[PDB]
Amino acid sequence: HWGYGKHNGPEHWHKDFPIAKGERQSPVDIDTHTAKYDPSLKPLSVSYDQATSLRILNNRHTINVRFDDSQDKAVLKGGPLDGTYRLIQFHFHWGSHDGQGSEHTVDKKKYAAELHLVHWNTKYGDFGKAVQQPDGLAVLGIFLKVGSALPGLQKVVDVLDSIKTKGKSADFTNFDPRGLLPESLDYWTYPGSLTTPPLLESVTWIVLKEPISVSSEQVSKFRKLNFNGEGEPEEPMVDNWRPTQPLKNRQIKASFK
Ligand SMILES: [Zn+2]
Repeated sequence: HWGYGKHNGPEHWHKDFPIAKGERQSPVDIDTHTAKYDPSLKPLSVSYDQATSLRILNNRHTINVRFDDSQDKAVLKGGPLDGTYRLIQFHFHWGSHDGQGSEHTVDKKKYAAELHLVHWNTKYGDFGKAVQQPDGLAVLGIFLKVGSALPGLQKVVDVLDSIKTKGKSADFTNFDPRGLLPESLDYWTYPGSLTTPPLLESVTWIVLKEPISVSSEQVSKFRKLNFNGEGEPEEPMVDNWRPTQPLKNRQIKASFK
């Protein structure tokens, strides 16, 4: 099974998922000098006040917080998007040390971690239909930068010990994801893919320019998660990021002048 090891990591994925070498792959390097302000982008609308978190899960690849997506309780709209995208889940990618971890880079700089809030196009009816379509998904990407602790994250770090090994999950109600947004919604956007298998080219990426701040101590708790299941050889869940892929014939737009 795919993973982030020497034998099953990003360099291997193409053998089971040949779209790994496709024309709209993610993540990418964002070159801030050449991404152009686009005036046709509408205002971005992140509306998460009625979000209903359900459960948190270690799936052997990351930790993910799943939400009730039965109605428009948490949606992303505007910016490059047409129509309404419902929030389904958020997860993270992070490194074995604070100098790497993010999937997107900005002028080749890596952050300590990246948060991905995953939304699907309500016109396709559910996540599983949506993920098969070019305009099916929208992922809001937010960098984590080492500094002051973020209170908004502390409820996640606090439960990590209960989901240390793969397959483990826990109740995770009343978590408000607005606590994971920076002040600014300035963003870059480009058409891309899922950054994990099956690497489907169904994602409009919206990557916020402003990182949220997390402490060294908070990121370290992520590093005590495990890829392995209970009682197998330990394998710390670190460096669960895919390297940047070639932009090819795509445009990164900026939302801001
Ligand atoms: Zn898997």
